[PDB]
Amino acid sequence: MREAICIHIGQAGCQVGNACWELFCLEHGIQPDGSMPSDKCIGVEDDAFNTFFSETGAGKHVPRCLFLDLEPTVVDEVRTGTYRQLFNPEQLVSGKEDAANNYARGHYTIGKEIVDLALDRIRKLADNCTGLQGFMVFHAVGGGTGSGLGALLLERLSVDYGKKSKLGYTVYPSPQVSTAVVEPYNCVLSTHSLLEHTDVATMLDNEAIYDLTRRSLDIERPSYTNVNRLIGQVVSSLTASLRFDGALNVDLTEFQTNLVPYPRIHFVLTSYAPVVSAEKAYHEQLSVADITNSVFEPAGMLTKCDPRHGKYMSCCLMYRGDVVPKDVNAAIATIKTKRTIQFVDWCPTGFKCGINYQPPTVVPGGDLAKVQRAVCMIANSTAIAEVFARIDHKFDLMYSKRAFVHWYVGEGMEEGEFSEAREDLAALEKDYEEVGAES
Amino acid sequence: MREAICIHIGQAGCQVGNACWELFCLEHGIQPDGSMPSDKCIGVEDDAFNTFFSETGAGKHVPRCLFLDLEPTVVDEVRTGTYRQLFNPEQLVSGKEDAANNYARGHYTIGKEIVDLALDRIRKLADNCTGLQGFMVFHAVGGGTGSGLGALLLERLSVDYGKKSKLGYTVYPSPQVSTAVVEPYNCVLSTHSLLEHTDVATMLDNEAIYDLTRRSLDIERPSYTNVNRLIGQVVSSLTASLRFDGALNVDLTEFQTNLVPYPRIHFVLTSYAPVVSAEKAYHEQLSVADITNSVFEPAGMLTKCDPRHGKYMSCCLMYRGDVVPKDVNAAIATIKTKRTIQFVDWCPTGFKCGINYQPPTVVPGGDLAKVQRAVCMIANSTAIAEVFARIDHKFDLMYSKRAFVHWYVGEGMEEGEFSEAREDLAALEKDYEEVGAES
Amino acid sequence: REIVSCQAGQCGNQIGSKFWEVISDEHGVDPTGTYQGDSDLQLERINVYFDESSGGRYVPRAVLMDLEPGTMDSVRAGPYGQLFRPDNFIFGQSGAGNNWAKGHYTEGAELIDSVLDVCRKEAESCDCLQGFQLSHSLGGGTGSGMGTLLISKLREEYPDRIMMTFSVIPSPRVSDTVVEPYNTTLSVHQLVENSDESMCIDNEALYDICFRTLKLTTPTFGDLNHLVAAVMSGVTCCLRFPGQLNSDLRKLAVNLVPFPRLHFFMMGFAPLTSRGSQQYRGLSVAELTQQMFDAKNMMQAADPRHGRYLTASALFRGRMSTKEVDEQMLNVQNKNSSYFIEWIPNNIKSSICDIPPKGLKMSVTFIGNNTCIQEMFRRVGEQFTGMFRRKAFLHWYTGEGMDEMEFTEAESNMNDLVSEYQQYQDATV
Amino acid sequence: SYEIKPIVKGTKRDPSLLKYNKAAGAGPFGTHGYGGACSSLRKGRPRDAPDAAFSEKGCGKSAPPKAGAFKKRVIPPTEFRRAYNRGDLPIAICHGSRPTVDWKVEVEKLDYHHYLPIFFDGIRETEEPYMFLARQGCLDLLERGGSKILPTIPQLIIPIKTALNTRHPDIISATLRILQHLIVSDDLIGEALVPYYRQILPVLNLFKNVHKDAMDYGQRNRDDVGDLVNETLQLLEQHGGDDAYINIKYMVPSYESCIY
Amino acid sequence: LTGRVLRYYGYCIEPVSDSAVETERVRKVTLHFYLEDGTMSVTEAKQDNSGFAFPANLKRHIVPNPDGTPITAAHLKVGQSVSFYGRTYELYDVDPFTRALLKEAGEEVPPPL
Amino acid sequence: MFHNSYQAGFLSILYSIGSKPLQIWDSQVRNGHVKRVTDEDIQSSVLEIMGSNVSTCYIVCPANPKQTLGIKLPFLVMIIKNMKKYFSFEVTILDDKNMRRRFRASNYQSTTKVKPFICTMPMRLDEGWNQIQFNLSDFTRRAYGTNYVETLRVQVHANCRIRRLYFSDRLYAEEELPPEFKL
Amino acid sequence: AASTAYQHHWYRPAVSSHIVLADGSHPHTVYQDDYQAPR
Ligand SMILES: Nc1nc2c(ncn2[C@@H]2O[C@H](COP(=O)(O)OP(=O)(O)OP(=O)(O)O)[C@@H](O)[C@H]2O)c(=O)[nH]1
Ligand SMILES: Nc1nc2c(ncn2[C@@H]2O[C@H](COP(=O)(O)OP(=O)(O)OP(=O)(O)O)[C@@H](O)[C@H]2O)c(=O)[nH]1
Ligand SMILES: Nc1nc2c(ncn2[C@@H]2O[C@H](COP(=O)(O)OP(=O)(O)O)[C@@H](O)[C@H]2O)c(=O)[nH]1
Ligand SMILES: [Mg+2]
Repeated sequence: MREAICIHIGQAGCQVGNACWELFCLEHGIQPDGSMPSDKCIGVEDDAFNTFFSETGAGKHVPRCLFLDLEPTVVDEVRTGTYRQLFNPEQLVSGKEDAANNYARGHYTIGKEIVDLALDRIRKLADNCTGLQGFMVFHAVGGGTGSGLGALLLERLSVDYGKKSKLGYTVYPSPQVSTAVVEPYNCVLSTHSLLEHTDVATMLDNEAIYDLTRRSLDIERPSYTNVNRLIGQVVSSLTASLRFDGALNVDLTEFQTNLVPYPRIHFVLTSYAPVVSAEKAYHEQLSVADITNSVFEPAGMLTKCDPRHGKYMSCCLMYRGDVVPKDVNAAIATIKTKRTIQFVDWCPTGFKCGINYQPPTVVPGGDLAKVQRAVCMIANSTAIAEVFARIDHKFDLMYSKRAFVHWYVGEGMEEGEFSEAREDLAALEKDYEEVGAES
Repeated sequence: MREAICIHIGQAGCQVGNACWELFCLEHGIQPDGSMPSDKCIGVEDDAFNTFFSETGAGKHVPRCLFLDLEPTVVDEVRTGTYRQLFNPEQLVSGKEDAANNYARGHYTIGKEIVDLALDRIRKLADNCTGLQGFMVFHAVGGGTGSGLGALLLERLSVDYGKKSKLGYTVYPSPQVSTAVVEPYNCVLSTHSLLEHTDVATMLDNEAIYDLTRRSLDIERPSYTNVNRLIGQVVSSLTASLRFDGALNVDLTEFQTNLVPYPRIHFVLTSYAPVVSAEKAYHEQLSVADITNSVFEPAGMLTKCDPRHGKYMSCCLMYRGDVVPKDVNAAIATIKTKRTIQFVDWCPTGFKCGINYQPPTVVPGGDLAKVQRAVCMIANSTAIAEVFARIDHKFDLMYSKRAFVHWYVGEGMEEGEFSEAREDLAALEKDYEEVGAES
Repeated sequence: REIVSCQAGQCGNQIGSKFWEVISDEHGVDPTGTYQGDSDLQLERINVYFDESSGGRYVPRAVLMDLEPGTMDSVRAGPYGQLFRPDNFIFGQSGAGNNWAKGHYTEGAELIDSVLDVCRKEAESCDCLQGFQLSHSLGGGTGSGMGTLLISKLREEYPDRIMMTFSVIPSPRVSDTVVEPYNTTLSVHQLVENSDESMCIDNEALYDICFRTLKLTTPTFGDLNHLVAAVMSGVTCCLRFPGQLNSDLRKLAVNLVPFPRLHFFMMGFAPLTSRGSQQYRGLSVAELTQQMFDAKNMMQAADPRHGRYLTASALFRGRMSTKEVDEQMLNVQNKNSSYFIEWIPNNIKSSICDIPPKGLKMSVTFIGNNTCIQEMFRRVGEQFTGMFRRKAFLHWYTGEGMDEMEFTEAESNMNDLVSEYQQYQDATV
Repeated sequence: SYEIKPIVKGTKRDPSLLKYNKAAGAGPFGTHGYGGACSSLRKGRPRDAPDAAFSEKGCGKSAPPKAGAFKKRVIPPTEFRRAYNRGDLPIAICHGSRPTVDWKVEVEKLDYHHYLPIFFDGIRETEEPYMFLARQGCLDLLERGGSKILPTIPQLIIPIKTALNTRHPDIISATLRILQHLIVSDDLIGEALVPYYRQILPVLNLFKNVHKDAMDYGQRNRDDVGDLVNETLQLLEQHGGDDAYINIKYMVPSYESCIY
Repeated sequence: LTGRVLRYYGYCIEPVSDSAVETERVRKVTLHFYLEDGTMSVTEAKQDNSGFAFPANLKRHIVPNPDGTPITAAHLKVGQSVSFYGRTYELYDVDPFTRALLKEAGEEVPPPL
Repeated sequence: MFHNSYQAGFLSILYSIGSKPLQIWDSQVRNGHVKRVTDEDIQSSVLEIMGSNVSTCYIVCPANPKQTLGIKLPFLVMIIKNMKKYFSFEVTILDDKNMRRRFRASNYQSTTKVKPFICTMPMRLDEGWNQIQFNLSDFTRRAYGTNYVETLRVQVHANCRIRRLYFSDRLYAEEELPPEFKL
Repeated sequence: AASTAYQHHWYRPAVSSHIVLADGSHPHTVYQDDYQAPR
C-alpha cells in the first residue's frame, strides 16, 4: 500500500528515472532480473517495496513506472540496458519521432496520438495500487517532450484522478547554461499548464548540480550521470518516509498542505546534504547541526536560485538515518537564530521536519559517500521570482520580434497562446513579490 | 462416459481440428504415436481422455474424430504428417475431386456422394460411445465443401441421432477480409442447416483472431496456424469442464439450455483471455477481474461483433486454473455495475459460470504463454444482427445481377433456393431485433 | 430415531460430503469407517446417521443423487467419500442439462425408481425412522427437479415422518445460471407441500460470512460448505447427544412452524471468528446470542430488519448454565419486541446439548422463521415474471413434457406464500 | 403569494382510481458546550436507527417497515377492456330504472369457454361501464348458464385470483358475490372448485376479519368484506365435498366448521 | 515444473471379513506427487473382474499427515509405509522418471520390491 | 392505427383506386420499383411492384415501424395477379399470450414449417388474377394452438401485381361482396 | 533442485480431539459431571 507512481517524461525524465530505479533496487535488494536471491536477516513476507515495486505470483517485482517518450533511442537503450527483465515490456512507451524541442509539437500533434496510450498504461498502473499516494513526475521543460507531452499528461491526469497528489521534480532552464535555444519558449509555455495541474513542482536545474558536484563532491568533470544520481538520492530521501519507519513519518500529500501557502505558489527549492565525497567524508564530523547548516547554505542548493534574495515562506526538512529529534530541534533553533536566512512575517512557524531511521545508501557508479545521516530540504521561498523573472525576460527578448514563433504556431498552437501564458507568468511573479511583501 | 465426437468438414475444419487434436494430445499426455509414455507428464485423472480418446487393450488412444474433406490434399497430407500413428487410417475420409467453393456442388453432387460413407463412419464412431454427449463440428461456412457437405452431414445426423447436441464451432466470413467471392453465397446457403439442424453455433471469423494475435500477442505476421491454435485453445477451454474436475463442471447440454433462449437464437459470440506472449506474461498481475474485463473488451473478441451495437442475451464463462468462485462473482458484479455494456431486459440473471481446476496448457513453439488462470466466454447477444445484415447485404449485392448463380444452379440446386436463403436470413436479423426489443 | 439423508445434484453432493466429514469427525469415524473415538457418548447414538456392518464399518445412511456421473466420481474421490456404500451411488448416463423439466420428468422418472428402492431399504433398516433429510440447490437441474420429485415420493410413502430440506436458493448477484428463477419457481411449490421444514442457504450471505466475519482471503466451496455442514450437524446435535434441554426435529417443527405453509427458515452459526481474532475473543452466551441475532451472520440474503420473527430456535451446545441462555432470549425479546411478533409470546425456543462441536469451547445454531424470507422469494418472483413475459428459455422446458400453465401455477404458489408472509408480518392482536 | 392543494380524498376528483388503474382514465373512445460539567444527570443520546436493531443497547423506537399485505395494489391490465373496445363482447347497457346488460347476439349459444373467462377477468375494473358490464354479465351467465359453466373452471380460477390479489375491498366484495353465484350454479361445480382452494383462499383469509350497538344502516349494499368472506366460506363448505372442510382449514386456520 | 509428477507404486493390505473366496485383499495403487504444487493423488487400476463398480481414488490436493503436517516428497520413500486419512500404503516401486530424479537428487532409491 | 376506429364488415388497407393509395405504406425499394400501371386483363390501374430480389424491395403497412395496425378482422383477402415469378407476403399478428407471431406465404417455399416466431407456407397461384384468402384465426390455431387477437402489420413483398387488400370478419361470398370489392 | 486451485482444497487429516479439556478427551455430559458418587 502507499504506492507512488513514477512518470518519467522526455529524455531527462528517462535518465533520472533510470538513476532513481537503480537506487530503489539497491535500496530494496532487488536484482536486475527483479528478485531477491536470499535474505535471512531481512524477514520474509516483509513488503516495504510495495510503493515502488509490485509483486508477481512468480516472486518477481515490477517497478510502478511509466517511461513515456516521443522518440525511440533513449527508451530502446533502456530496453537493452541492465534492467531488461526488471522493467516492464509495456509501461515503457516510445513514440516514432521527437518533439523537436517544440512545446506545440509535443502538446498538439504527436503528444495527442500518444497521451491516450500513456493514460491507458497509467490506469493499468493505478488499478493495481490500492493505496496510491500520488504521481511523481520527472521531466525537463526545456525540451519539447518534457514540456508539451508533460503538460498534456498532467492536464489529463488532473481530470482523471481528481485531487491526487502530484510531485513534479522538474528541470527548469538554468540561468545561463542551456542545451537549447527555444528553451525559454518551452519553459514559459509549460509553466502555464504546470501552475494549474501541478500540486508541487521542485527545482532541478543543471548549473547548481554541476557547481555542487565540482565543489563538494570533488570531481572535476561531472555529467548528466552524476546529476541524475544526485536527483535520485534526493527523491529517495524524500520518499523514504513512507518506505521505512521513523519518528516523524510523512506522506507525499502530507507536506502538500504545509509547503503550498497559495494555489499559485508551488515551486520549491530543493537541497541535500551531506553531499560530500569520501575524500572529505571522514574529514568532516557530519553531525545533525553540520548537515542542517550545509543544507540551509545557498551554495548547497540544487537550483541556481538565491534564498537570500527572497524569503523562506516554508521549509520541509527530511532527516534520513540516525538523526535524533533532539538534534533536529537544536538544528532548527540554531537556524532560527540566524539572520541571513529569514522567514516572512506572516509565517512564524515556517518549519516542517520528518525523521526516518533508515540511513541513506551509497550507489556504486556514483561519487557519493556513505553517511549515517543526511537531510533533504524541500522549501517554498519567494526567491523563485528571480528565476521566473529571468526566464520571462528571456521570453520577452525572444518574442519581442517573434523569433522562432512560426515553428510553434505551425504545429497548431494559437499565436495568442504565447502572449496569454506571458500574462500568466506576469501575474505569477506579481503574486510572488506581493506575498514576499510584509504586512 | 461423457464421450464427445469431433467432426471436421472442409480444409479449414481440417486445420482447426488438427490444432484441436494436438492440443488435446498435449493435455492428455498422448505422444504422436498414440500411446502415453512410461513416464507421465500430465498427471491428470485417468478418465480425462475418455471423452476424446478411445482406449484400446493394446494401450493406444485413438481420437474420436472424423475428418471429411472433398479433396485429397489436406487429408493425405495429414495422413503423411506427424500424427500418422495417432490418427485412425479410417475416420479420415477423403474425396477425390473438390467441391470448388460451391455450396450446391458440396451439397447435391458431391455431398450426397460422400455423406453415406460419412454416416457409415459415424455409426462406428458412436457405437463405441456409451455416454455420447454430442458432436462438435468444425467447418467454415464460406467454403464449398465446408458449407454444403457440412449442411448435409448435419441434416443426416439430426434425422438419425435424434436430439443429440450439435456444437458447430464454425468460421464465418469476416466483415472486410474474405478469401472468396462466392463466400457470402456459401454462408447464406449454409444458414439453412445452421438455423435448423444445429444446436449451438459459435462464430470464429478470421479478422477478430487476426486482430487478437496482432495486438495481444504483439506478433506482426500471424497465420492460419496461430488462428487454429487459438481456436483449439477455445475448444479446450469449453470442453475442460467435462474433461477434468472443477468447482462448477458443466457438460454440453448444461450450457445448451442456458445459452439458447429461442430455437432460432443460437448463434453465440466467443472471446478468450488472457492471451499473452511470454514477454508480457511474467510482468502482469493476472487477476480474475482483469481477465474478465479483458474478455468483455472488444480486444478479446474472437468475432468481429461490437457488443454495444446490441444487448447481451445470455453470457457463459468458462474459467480454468485457480479461479475462485467469489472472484468470479466479484467480476460478474463489476460487469453488471458497468454501464457501457447492457443486458436484455427480460433476462436479469443472464450469466452462466463454470470453473475447472485444470490450467490451460501451452503448445511448445507456439505463441501462447503459460498462464496460471484463464477464461473463455461464449455469449448470445443481439449484436449479431449487424454482421448478419452485412453478410446478406453482400448477398443481395451479388444476387441483384444474378452473378455466380448459374454455378449453383447447375450443381443440382433449384434457383429459388437463393430466395429461400435470403428469406431465412431476413427473418433471422429482425427476429433477433424482435427478441432484443424492449418489453 | 434414525435419520436418512439424500444429496441431490452437484451442490447437494458436495454439501453432503462435507456434512458427512463433519459428522464422522464428531462421532470419531475415520475414512476407513472404523470408530476411534475416545468416549462412550460418540458411539452411544451413532446409529442415527451410521449403520454398522459385519466388520464394524459405519456406513453413512445417505443416498447420492445426480444424473452427472463425473461429480459422483469426484465426490467419492475425496477421503471421506469412501464412507458411502457403493450401491447408494445412483447416477444416469445423460446429465440433467441444468433443466428442471428434464431432471423432474424425463430423466428424473427413468432414475427415481432405484433411488426410492434404496431409500426404502434404508427406511426398513431403520429401527425408528425419525425422518428424511435432503441437501440440494433450487437453481440446478437435477438438484431441484429430481430433488422435488424425490421429496414428493417420500412424502407419499412416509407422510408422518419428519421431512427436512437444505435448499441453496440461487440469487442474481451469484447468478451462475440463466434459468435459476425458473428452477426455483418450479421447485418452491413442491417444497411448500412436500417438506415439513425447508432451511434456506444463500451464496451472497455465505460469502459475506466468509469475508466480513471469517476474514480469510480465498476459501472455496470447501470452506463455504463447511458452514453448512456445521449447521446441519448442529440441527441434530440434540438428537445425537444428551443435554440439559433435549430436542428433536419434530421438537423444532412444532415449536417453530405456526402454520403449515410457513416453514422456510434462515440459518446462523456462532461462534464465527477469524483465525487471528480467535484468541482475542471472549466466548460467552452474550456473544453467542449477539452473533445469532446479528444480521450479517445470517447465511441467507434477507435482512431480518425488514421483517418480523414468526419464531426463532436456539440449539446451544456446550456446558452452560440455563438461566443466562434464557435471559439472553429475555433481553432479545424485551428490547427488540418491535421486531418480534406480539401474538406469539416468547418467539424464541431454547434447547441445550452439553456436547459441543469439536474444536469449540461453546457454540450454537440458530433457526429463524422470520417474515423477511418473503423478500428473497419475491426477488426471484419478479425475475421469473420478467423471463416469463417473453417466455424465453421456455422451449427447453416445454419440449421436455412440461405444460405451459404449470409455470403460472408456480407463480401462484410464490405469490400466495409471499402474501401469507406479508399477512402474518403485519397481523395485529 | 401561494397555491392551494385541496384535499380530494373521497371526492369526485379522487385520484386513487387513476393511480391504481393505469389503463383507466381514457375517454369514450380509444455553539458552546459543557467541558467541565461532567454530571450523572445526563443520559446518552438515543440511537433510534434501523441499524440499532439486534444491537446490545437494542432497536429502541425503530420498527421494521410494514409488509403491506393490506396495501391497495394496482390493477393489472384486463383483457376485458381490450375486448370491449374491439367489440368482441355483444354487451350493451339498457338504461332505465336500474341499469342492466343487453345481449346483442343469442346468449344461450355463445362459447362460454371464450366469453366467461373474459367476464371474470373484467371484475378488476374500476370505471363505468367496464366494471358494471363485466360484473353484471358474470351474474347473468352464472345465474342461468347451465352445465357449460363447469368445464371452464380451471381457466376461471386465474381471473378470480387476480381480482382477489388487487386488495381493493370493493373488488373483493364484488368477486366474492360473483364467486357465491358461481358456486350456486350447478351440482359438481363446488367439488370442482375444492381442489383450487390453494389459489382462491389466501385473500379471503387475509380479509376474513376486516369490517367497515350502532346499527349498520348501509347494509343493502353488502360491502362488508369480512361478512362476505365468512358467508362465502360457509357456502363453500356447504356446497363442497367431504374434503372441503379440511381443504378450507388448510388455508384459513381460524375457520370453524358449519356442516359439522 | 508444471508437468513434473513423481510416481510411487504401493499396495494396501486389507483384511476381508466374510468372503468365501478370500480372506485378504491387496489394493494396488499409484501415488502421483506433483512437484509444481506438492499435491498428491491416489489412483487405482480398474481390473477387468476386480468386482468393484469403480475404483477408489483420491483427487490431487495437499494431503496431510495424521498429525496435520502436509506430506512432502521426503515422506514418500520406496520400501516404506505412508499413512494418511487412516489409509496405509507400502511403497514398493517407482517409474524410471522418479528413479532418475532421485538418483540425481542424491537419494538412493531402494531396488523394487 | 385502427384501434379506435370502426372494425366490422370490411376494412381496406390497400386499394389501387385512391388518389395516393400508399398513404399508410412504406415503399421500401431496393433494386426494384413500385408504381401504378394499367393492367390489360382488367383495363384498370393497379399496383405493380418489381424487383430482382424479393426480400429487399417491398411495401409495408404501417410505414412507421413503431406504429402498428389494430385490425381485429380474422380474414384477409388479397386480389393479386400471378406474375409467374417469385412472390411472398408477411402478416404479423398479436396472439393472446402477447407474442408477435409472423405468418409468411411464399411461392418459392417448398414445405410449410413452424418456428417459435414464424410460420412459413408455400402457395400455389393459378394463372391470371387470384383472390388469396388468409384466415388468420384458424391458421393461428392450427400452427400455434393460440387464440388470434388482432393483426399488427402487413408487408407484401415485391415481384407481383396487386389490386386490393382488405380485411373481412367472415368468409364473404362473391355474390355477397360489394361491387367495389369485385374484379 | 526442485498456486493452483488444488492448493485451496483443505480436508481434515483425522479425528481432532476436543478443546473442552486439556487432555483432549471428549467431554462428559452434564449428568455425568454434576451427578457422581458422593464424596
Ligand atoms: N539531469 C539531466 N537533465 C537532462 C538530461 N538530458 C537532458 N536533460 C535536460 O533536458 C533539457 C533540454 O531538453 P532536451 O534535450 O530536449 O530533453 P527533453 O527535455 O527530455 O526533451 P526531448 O529530448 O526533446 O524529448 C536540458 O536543459 C537538461 O536539463 C540528463 O541526462 N540529466
Ligand atoms: N480459421 C481458419 N480459417 C480457414 C482456414 N483455412 C481456410 N479458412 C477460411 O475458411 C474459408 C472456407 O474454407 P473451407 O472450409 O476449407 O472451404 P473450402 O475453402 O472451399 O475448402 P475446399 O472445398 O476443400 O477447397 C476460406 O475462405 C478461408 O478464408 C484455417 O486453416 N483456419
Ligand atoms: N455452497 C455451495 N454451493 C454450490 C456448490 N456447488 C454448486 N453450488 C450452487 O449450486 C448452484 C448450481 O447448482 P447445480 O450444480 O447446477 O445443481 P445440479 O445441476 O442439480 O447438480 C449454483 O448457483 C451454486 O451457487 C458448493 O460446493 N457449495
Ligand atoms: Mg530527445
